[PDB]
Amino acid sequence: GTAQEFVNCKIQPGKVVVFIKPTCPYCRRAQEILSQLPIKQGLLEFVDITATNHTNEIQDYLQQLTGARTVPRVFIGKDCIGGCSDLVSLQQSGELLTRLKQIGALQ
Ligand SMILES: *SCCS(=O)(=O)O
Ligand SMILES: *SCCS(=O)(=O)O
Repeated sequence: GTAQEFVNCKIQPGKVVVFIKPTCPYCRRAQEILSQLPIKQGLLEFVDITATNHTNEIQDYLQQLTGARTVPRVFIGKDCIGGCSDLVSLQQSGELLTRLKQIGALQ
């Protein structure tokens, strides 16, 4: 369906969702950071925004929803973390782990 549906359907409280595209070094780094962690299977999802041939529309909606159109676009539940640098900052400070504990996402 619509870009809004594609995105909103995926974002869920308690779940880590990262919108990505192919050929995206920062997407791969975001994936590495999050895949290291003991997040429960099913509560981490990487979403290829190009797979339905509506890349631009999806980025347009991400821009509307979050203020930026770029991937990776990282969500912890409904919270938009932002991009890769944002995620790195949280990982390093320990805030990523604390947030995952609070929302019950660990295995
Ligand atoms: S909003 C979720 C739609 S679906 O994935 O069940 O098809
Ligand atoms: S994670 C994106 C690369 S960097 O800004 O953290 O150097």
